[PDB]
Amino acid sequence: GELVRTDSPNFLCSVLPTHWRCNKTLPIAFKVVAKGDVPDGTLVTVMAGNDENYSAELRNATAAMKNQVARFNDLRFVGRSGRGKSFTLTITVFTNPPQVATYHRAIKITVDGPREPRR
Amino acid sequence: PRVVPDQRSKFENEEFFRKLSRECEIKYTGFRDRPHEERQTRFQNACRDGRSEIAFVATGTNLSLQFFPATPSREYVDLEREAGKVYLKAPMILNGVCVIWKGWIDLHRLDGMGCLEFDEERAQQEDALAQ
Amino acid sequence: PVIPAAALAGYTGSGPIQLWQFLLELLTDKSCQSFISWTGDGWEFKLSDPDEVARRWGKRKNKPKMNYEKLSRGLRYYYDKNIIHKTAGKRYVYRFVCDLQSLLGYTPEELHAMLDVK
DNA sequence: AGAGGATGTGGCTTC
DNA sequence: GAAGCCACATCCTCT
Repeated sequence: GELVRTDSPNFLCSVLPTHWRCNKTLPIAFKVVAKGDVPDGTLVTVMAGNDENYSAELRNATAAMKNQVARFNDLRFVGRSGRGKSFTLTITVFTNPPQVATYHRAIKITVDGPREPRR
Repeated sequence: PRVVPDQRSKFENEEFFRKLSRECEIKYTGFRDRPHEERQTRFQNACRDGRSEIAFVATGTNLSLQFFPATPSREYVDLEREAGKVYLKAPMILNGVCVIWKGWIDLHRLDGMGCLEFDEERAQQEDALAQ
Repeated sequence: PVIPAAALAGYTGSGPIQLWQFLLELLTDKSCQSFISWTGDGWEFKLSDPDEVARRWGKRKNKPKMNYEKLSRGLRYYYDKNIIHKTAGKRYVYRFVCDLQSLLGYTPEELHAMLDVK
């Protein structure tokens, strides 16, 4: 369903808009997909930050794996990434031990989100 | 594919791991919207449970940590190696590379230093099912 | 115009006046006591004629379609910013919860007297 | 009456 | 001037 590679060889995730409004529901639900086998019920978590914001505030950043798919119901980014800057996503699959997959320049979050020029 | 072939190479070459090897600044990302008091108690108690949330401030890379072999532990969560300080340690598979996180946090400031030192053991043995 | 309310609250002409500063300005004007007034308890006030306040707010902001329904949504946004809170159970009654005494330079008792609020 | 979610709009500042 | 941040203004759903 249009997935993308993460920085880990074992996980892919759905496509995220390049620019979005803080606290606004995403255009397409976020999903983390495991390549290799991962036990149903396994918790998946999402975090975000960068040089301007070490830890962005997030909403509903927790999901559970089911048939290789962790589907986040209404993930939202509340913290902002800064003018021209994107967030680095850290996906964590709590297996034993925990597996982490990052995703650089994942998304830019501002107060307005994308807006047409003004005049 | 839980890991990548160039496991030892990726950790010594790739810039992502490079910057996270030196003792750089780290910090507890939990409940930033709460009074400093409540954050302190939450961070220590959760530390006793063997888990926390730290990020390398400089780079903004966040990590969810679990201090366990692979409640609490011994050399995974140190609360006496220095009064007021807390040494932590937790393994994981970061971007297909077994590594171990080592660092400390000022039980009052809620920040400190940390880094990622390669994990020869887990990496090597991770080739068991990998082959 | 007992005191420069808007000015003492931060308004310096820079951009639009904010809704709470505007209410504060009406509350320090004897003319306006008929549609908005202090209740006599601390910084609590009541919009005895919400439509008129809305109307004036609209006029001041140049939003002819402004009505109480919309002005109050502006007030509800202040609950979390701890600037104004609702007085539960009392129709059209709200209360400044920011530090007006420091901003204005007067206490509630002094301002109620200066405004002759009975 | 009143709470609060969703999202667009104009003033202003910073890059 | 674009692209940030702000404080609403509009519209609504629910109790």
